[PDB]
Amino acid sequence: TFIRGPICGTDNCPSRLWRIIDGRRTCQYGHVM
Amino acid sequence: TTCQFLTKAVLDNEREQLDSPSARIVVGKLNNVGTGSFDVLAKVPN
Amino acid sequence: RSLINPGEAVGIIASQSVGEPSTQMANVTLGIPRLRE
Amino acid sequence: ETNEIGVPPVFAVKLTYPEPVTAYNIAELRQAVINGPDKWPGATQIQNE
Amino acid sequence: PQNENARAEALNLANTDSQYLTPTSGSPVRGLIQDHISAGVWLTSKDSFFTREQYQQYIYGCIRPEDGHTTRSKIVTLPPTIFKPYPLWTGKQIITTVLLNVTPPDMPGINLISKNKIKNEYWGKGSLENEVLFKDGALLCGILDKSQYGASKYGIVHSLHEVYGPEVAAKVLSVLGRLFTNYITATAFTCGMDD
Amino acid sequence: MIVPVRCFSCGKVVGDKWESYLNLLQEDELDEGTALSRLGLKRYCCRRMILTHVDLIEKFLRYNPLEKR
Amino acid sequence: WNVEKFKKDFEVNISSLDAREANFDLINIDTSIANAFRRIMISEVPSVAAEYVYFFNNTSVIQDEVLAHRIGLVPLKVDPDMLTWVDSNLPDDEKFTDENTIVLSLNVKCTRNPDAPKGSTDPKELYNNAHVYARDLKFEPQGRQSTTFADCPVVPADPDILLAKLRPGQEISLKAHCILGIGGDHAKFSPVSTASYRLLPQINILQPIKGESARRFQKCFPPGVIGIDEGSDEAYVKDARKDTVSREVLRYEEFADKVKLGRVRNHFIFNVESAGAMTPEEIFFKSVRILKNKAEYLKNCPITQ
Amino acid sequence: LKYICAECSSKLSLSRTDAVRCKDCGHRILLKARTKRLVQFEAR
Amino acid sequence: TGQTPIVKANLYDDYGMDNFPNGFNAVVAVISYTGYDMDDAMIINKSADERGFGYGT
Amino acid sequence: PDREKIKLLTQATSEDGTSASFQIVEEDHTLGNALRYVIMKNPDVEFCGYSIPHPSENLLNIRIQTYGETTAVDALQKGLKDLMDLCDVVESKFTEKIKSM
Amino acid sequence: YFDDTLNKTKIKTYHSSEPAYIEEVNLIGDESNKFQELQTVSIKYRIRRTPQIGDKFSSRHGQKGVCSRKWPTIDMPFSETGIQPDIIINPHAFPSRMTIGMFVESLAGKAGALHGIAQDSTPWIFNEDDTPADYFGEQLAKAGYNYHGNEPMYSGATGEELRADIYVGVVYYQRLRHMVNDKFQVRSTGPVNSLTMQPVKGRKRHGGIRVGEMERDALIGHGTSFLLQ
Amino acid sequence: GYVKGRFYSGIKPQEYYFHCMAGREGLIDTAVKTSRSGYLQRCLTKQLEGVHVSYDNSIRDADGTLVQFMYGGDAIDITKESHMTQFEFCLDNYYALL
Amino acid sequence: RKDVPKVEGLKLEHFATGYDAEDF
Ligand SMILES: [Zn+2]
Ligand SMILES: [Zn+2]
Repeated sequence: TFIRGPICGTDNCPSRLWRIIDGRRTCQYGHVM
Repeated sequence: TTCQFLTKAVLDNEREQLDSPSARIVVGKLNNVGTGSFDVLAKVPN
Repeated sequence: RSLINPGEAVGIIASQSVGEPSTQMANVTLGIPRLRE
Repeated sequence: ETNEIGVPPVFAVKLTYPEPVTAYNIAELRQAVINGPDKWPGATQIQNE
Repeated sequence: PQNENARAEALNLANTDSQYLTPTSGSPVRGLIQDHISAGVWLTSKDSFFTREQYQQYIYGCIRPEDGHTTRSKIVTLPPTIFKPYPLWTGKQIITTVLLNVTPPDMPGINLISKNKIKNEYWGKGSLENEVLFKDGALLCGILDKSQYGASKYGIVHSLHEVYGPEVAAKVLSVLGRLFTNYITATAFTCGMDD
Repeated sequence: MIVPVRCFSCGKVVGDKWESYLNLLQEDELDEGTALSRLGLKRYCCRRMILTHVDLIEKFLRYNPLEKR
Repeated sequence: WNVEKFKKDFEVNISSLDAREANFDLINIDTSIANAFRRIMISEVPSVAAEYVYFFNNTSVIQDEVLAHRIGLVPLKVDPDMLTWVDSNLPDDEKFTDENTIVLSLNVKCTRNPDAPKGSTDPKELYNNAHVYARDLKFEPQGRQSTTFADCPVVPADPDILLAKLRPGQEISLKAHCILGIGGDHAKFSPVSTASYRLLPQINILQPIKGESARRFQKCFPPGVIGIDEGSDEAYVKDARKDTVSREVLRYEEFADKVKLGRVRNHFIFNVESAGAMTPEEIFFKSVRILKNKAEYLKNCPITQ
Repeated sequence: LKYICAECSSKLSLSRTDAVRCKDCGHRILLKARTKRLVQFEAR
Repeated sequence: TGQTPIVKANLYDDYGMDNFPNGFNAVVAVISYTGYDMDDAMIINKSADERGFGYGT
Repeated sequence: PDREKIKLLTQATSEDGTSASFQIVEEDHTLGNALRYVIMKNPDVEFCGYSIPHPSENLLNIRIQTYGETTAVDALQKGLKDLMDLCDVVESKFTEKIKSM
Repeated sequence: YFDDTLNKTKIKTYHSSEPAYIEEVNLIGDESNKFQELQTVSIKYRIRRTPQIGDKFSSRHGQKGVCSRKWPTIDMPFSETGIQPDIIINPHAFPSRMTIGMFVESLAGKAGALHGIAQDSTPWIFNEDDTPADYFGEQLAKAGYNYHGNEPMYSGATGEELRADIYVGVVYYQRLRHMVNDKFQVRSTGPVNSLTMQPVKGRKRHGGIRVGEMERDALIGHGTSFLLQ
Repeated sequence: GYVKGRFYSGIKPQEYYFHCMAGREGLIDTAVKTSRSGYLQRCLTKQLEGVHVSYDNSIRDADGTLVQFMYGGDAIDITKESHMTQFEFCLDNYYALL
Repeated sequence: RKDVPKVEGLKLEHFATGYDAEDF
């Protein structure tokens, strides 16, 4: 699940944002913000 | 009727002291139904 | 031991206590219209 | 039982009540995490401090 | 609910068992329905008799000490009503057997006198079966009814709720459900054109 | 839509007998009763399968996108 | 009680046996058993059935998933003893073997027969391969199956089962996989087509009945059940086993007091049909066999704390 | 031959930027024909 | 799979609902057995179902 | 040797083992109602019966309460043994009546 | 669909949670003398529907009920004949609904299936002088069943005979709409309506559940107040 | 409208058309009963929402305004009131209740 | 009124397990 944009709001990525409909937005290691 | 009350409400500069649940409900506080009547106070050595 | 408990809600009770059975159902005015009245 | 309620696994998987990581619970919550959102009893997210 | 405060209430305040009664009239809102009533009749009926096998089965059918059901370590069983020729347990004993198991052992049996909605005449001449009687947690007379384990004031479950506290009533009210269901699955029930 | 393969209740395999059943009513001009009995349908379980049946697929077959009129 | 007290008393009567239905009787066995003993035969007796269906193409009017299980319900004449179970934990490639699975292929195109005697309704002549039959399923040997099943190649037990109907230009091309499953798993395994029992209808007379009554009485039951004894004119049960228990007598007040209708205690009439995969007694062995195999399995199981 | 005239049933294929219609009839509605492809179904 | 209802009114054929079977004929026992069919009440034979009974789309 | 098939339920078991509660997976009325019958034939069994806590999931719970002459497990395996031997009787007889017919 | 502007190959995806099949694909051209490539397609999805638990059925007599459980066939009480019922409707669900025709249909349905003959249900073809009960059972008797249609059966679990003959027949049923798969939802995080920062209707976009005053009032009156709030 | 028929035997058409009327009367009445009462209850709840019994047992509206000094006047909880007046029952089971 | 015509020629369709029509 990709959109590349919005890097990652975690300074040990930045790894790579996909938005789920529930709006968590999720980066690959697994921050959900 | 909101405004007609709300009007009169403002006209008196009415302070609302947050008693009725609907009031408390709006603000988002606790209620005075029951599980919110008595306050839980901890204890501690000294 | 059967006493009421301080800090319940009867106001709601008495409301529901009237409200629910209303849903259950000279020539004086009767029923909900009378009750409404 | 009367006081009980049947819960479909669907709802079992979705609904989630985070439990404050303590001691007594860590024996579960580990396995609860390990299980997965796909495997009940599961776990879904983790709130860091 | 998302926090222990909430679910503390959901367990201890708004509850099935905690609420057995109308706030309105103070009447039982809870009880078995439909099938389970009609089962209890054909069970509590005098024409019911059960072998040691059937008897024990129906008990542990609804009891299962494996769970919090049984207050005891074993399942206490009554002597068969008819020893000779052929040992048998009546229906009414099965009820008595349950209450015996699920009630606190330390505490004396319920004692209750009540009616039910079936008049004596239906059973025949000189039958008392309208009158429901418990003495020391035993069912000595009458058949269990909507007026008993259904939702009814001054029924049995309403008395258990009163005497033994709602938790016991809640258990009882569920234990019967499994009992009757089992008994149904045995004898079934039906209504045909002939009826 | 098409002949059920098994009697729901019985589980007996009813799927084949249809063609022969029509054959019976058609050629032999039997009743509905005997043909079924002749096909060896005893349980009214497996009798209703054929008996009540509709081949509605036949109507479907009339619409074929894969061919000219 | 004791097993000998049983083995002495227990008795079997086979009324009839056929490659499909076998109706027999079991005397002095106990309902707790026979029932459970029965319904092992309705469920856990394993048999082969098509399970996974791979469509290469379906152009028919019948949508896929229907025609899928519509195949699955097709019986097969196969000895499940010639096949082995299928582990689900294996990867799909490994999940299937020649020892696991029987492969069935189906390929049909429907084409208009130009020979049609125009003014003809009959689709058999109008079209080519308009109707798809069970007998059309092709068995494809795999590995040793080529050897193994040479004796009795896999055939749908009822070759004339109608699967699909087709119109010209429409085709169906598929491969399906047949495996072992128990009827308990899914409704298409257990090769009963039904299995059941009943009790001997213990019908008994409370006082002699003769005259027109016996005749009237005899009419109240399936024929041959009630003999009218000659010279006493009185009615006697000839054989109850033929009775269907209509309780028709109970409608006639005259006889209502004179006869009780009942079942005997321990006795059973097994009517066991088959899907054609196995003769009933062949099944009925497995009925016994499996039940025994439960205990002998469980006896050997360690009981964990 | 991916497509079928929604009317005359004539089989056809198309190309990029092509008139969508039956080269025979001209019906501008077209069907996508099903082709040999592997699809799995469980008989359950 | 629809079935022509055995029990029928003559108009069913006149209006020709035959062309549109609305349901199926089911072997039904009026009984209290499973106990699961209490309120709404609807017990379906499992195997009967898996035989395609009442399958919709 | 499967250790997941059956498991003693310690909550309702006494310390001596005369009264036990067994749970068995992958079962139903079928095995139980036949099992209990064989078991109840054991004269030392004071109580026996089976429940199916919820029918959806497959679990069979068994009580065996014994007069104390033996443990429950003893009766249980005594029960199973007998049941095994019970089948063979039918297996024997049934085979005979076939070939004799 | 490839996009020229974004110079991307983009995609439409299947929204519904319930897995569907690709039934038909329709290439739709447009009028105004061709030159127009394919701008629009309609797609049939096929969706399997089986009788899931929660699916309303009905007879023709107005008896509506939810399927309670698919019932293991061995556990379904089986006839003297060996016929397990397809459907089992509670006998208690009558006197209240006062539907006799279903009992009658239960007879005739069976009666027909035996003799193989259709049975006219047209209203007012009977009278108090000729009842269908008398009529059809008469046929059942001649068919060798209980004149009342009741049948000897055996509990599928115990195997023992039920207390009394139970009433079996063949009744025409109707599977309805309102399958449970259409109706339910859970836990709506996603929507969080912009004005109120609150969820939204479930439907099929991931909403939630409205509470409301009468539900609010209970909490206050119900007792679960901390929780409720 | 007097109907001599019975559902077992069946009802004449005239009766039937009559009996259909009564049927419609019921169904119409069921619908309207839904809306009407539901509106009433909200009026009560809204105004009575704030009533508080305090640990003095006096009824007080949320602001503190006193309503009743004793709930029933006996302040007896209704859900617990049932068996109180049943003494003969309480006489029996005394050793239990005790 | 003409009563519902009785369907003529209704034999026994039902027979106990393991028997045919001819046996009766
Ligand atoms: Zn990150
Ligand atoms: Zn064209």
